[PDB]
Amino acid sequence: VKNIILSNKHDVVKPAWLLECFKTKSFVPWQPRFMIHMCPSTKEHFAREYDCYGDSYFIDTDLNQLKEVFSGIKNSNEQTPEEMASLIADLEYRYSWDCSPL
Amino acid sequence: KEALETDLYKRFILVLNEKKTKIRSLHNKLLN
Amino acid sequence: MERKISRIHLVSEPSITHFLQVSWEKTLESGFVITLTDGHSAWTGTVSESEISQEADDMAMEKGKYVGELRKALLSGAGPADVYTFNFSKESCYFFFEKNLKDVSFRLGSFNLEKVENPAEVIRELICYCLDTIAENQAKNEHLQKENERLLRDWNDVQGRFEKCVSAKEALETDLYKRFILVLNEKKTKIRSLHNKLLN
Repeated sequence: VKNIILSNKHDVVKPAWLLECFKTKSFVPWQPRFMIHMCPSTKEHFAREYDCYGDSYFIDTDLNQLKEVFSGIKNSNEQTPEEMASLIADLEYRYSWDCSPL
Repeated sequence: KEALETDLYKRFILVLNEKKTKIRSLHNKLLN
Repeated sequence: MERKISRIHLVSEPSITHFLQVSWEKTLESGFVITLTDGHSAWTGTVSESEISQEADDMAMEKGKYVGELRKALLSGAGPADVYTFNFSKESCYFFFEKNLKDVSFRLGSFNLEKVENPAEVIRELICYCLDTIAENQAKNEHLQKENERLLRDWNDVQGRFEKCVSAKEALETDLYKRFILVLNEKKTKIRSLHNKLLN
């Protein structure tokens, strides 16, 4: 699988995709969740329809889907406590989130 | 609790910035 | 000036209990003043470091062990199985104490006490000291009880606050995702509108 991934000429799909296809007895479109690798053509196809992460631009998001999207993004340490707090406060103020109890 | 809140907010704001860049890129094509 | 009062039963007069008061400055090793009373007469004597050292040398053992035995005997620090016999010759005012062990006894120590012309003064001093220490201990116990009650109340309040906050944590955890979903859905609706306009 690693060798196939390194050679960017094929798409690597998790077995869950085939299991779901069998469950619904139909061809389900690809999603970033099922794709372990993306060929340049598939990468270009997903770039327009889908965000760089496992999130989409057209189809809405649900609780589970947002949880998976947040799982894909890994924690980063480019922020600072003070600036992070300022950004959080600005975000709450902009969208009127001052009614929260916490 | 503070760590969890900070992590969730950072993830959400990053996703929102990605959406905003997509919005700006799509709007840039209106003038064309 | 540490002091210790104990009750003993002399073999000569086992029907009554005598009171032995031992007062020392820093430690029993340096020396101590003992006073034996019975409510009517008192006998006061003193023991110095030289006497203790001589007694330890005569009994041929380390000073520490002798001091420990003296503490166990005079200060009423006896263990679960330790019998001490105190004899006092009033005519000669000779007070000695020994350790009983099965069928053998060891003459642990001996002193020559002398009568005091005013036993009433020493009796009154002893009673006053006892009352003073009783009052001090009662005050300390009351203060400790108050502190314990305050600590218990504060602990209960903090426990309740923690109980509320632990659930508030999960409440916020659940609320944040829903808020993010709503805002992202609005943004994606704007995206869809713009895409449809471009397609048109």
